[PDB]
Amino acid sequence: AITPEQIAVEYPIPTYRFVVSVGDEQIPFNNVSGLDVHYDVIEYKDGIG
Amino acid sequence: YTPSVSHRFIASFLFNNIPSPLDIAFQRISGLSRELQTTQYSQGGENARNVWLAEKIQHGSLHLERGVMTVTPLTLMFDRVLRGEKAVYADVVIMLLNENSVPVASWTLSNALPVRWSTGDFDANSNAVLVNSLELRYQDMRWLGVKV
Repeated sequence: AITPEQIAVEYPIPTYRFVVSVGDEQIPFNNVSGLDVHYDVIEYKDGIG
Repeated sequence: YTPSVSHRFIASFLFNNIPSPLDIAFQRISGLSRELQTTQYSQGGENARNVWLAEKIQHGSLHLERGVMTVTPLTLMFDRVLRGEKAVYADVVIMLLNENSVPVASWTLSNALPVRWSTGDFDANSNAVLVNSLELRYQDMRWLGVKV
């Protein structure tokens, strides 16, 4: 016995229902991708390990 | 006419006519060269030909590279000369070996003088073997063998 309110709180969300706002206007889209964040790594080694 | 490869070789140092058995393995030995120094002379009415006049002969230097290892008689001689002690000479025989460890070509150097010892950098980011670089200056070269 699982109530719909439980699903809205505990279950993971699917990808297929979304709304996209471009500027101050909303436009229907079919696919949106690429929202990734990347960082570089700076390293430093010394003689004593 | 079969050519010879350049990655199998051996060098022997003789100190006071006594060979050093621990100083035969080296990572690299530079090539040996001889040059006949000449000056070009031009005549008065000769404007189409050249004349080259011979002079003394110049020998090259001997460079070796080797990793850091246990102290050997070659190391002790180099340290003594570069510590300010009396200069000493050594005789070197370079041999190019074939598949049966038979020297097809050999070069002998008379009265080689240690003049430089150098070592590689201590790099914390490197993956390499610490390598010593030695250079000697000799008096005369003359080769023996069936190949050259």
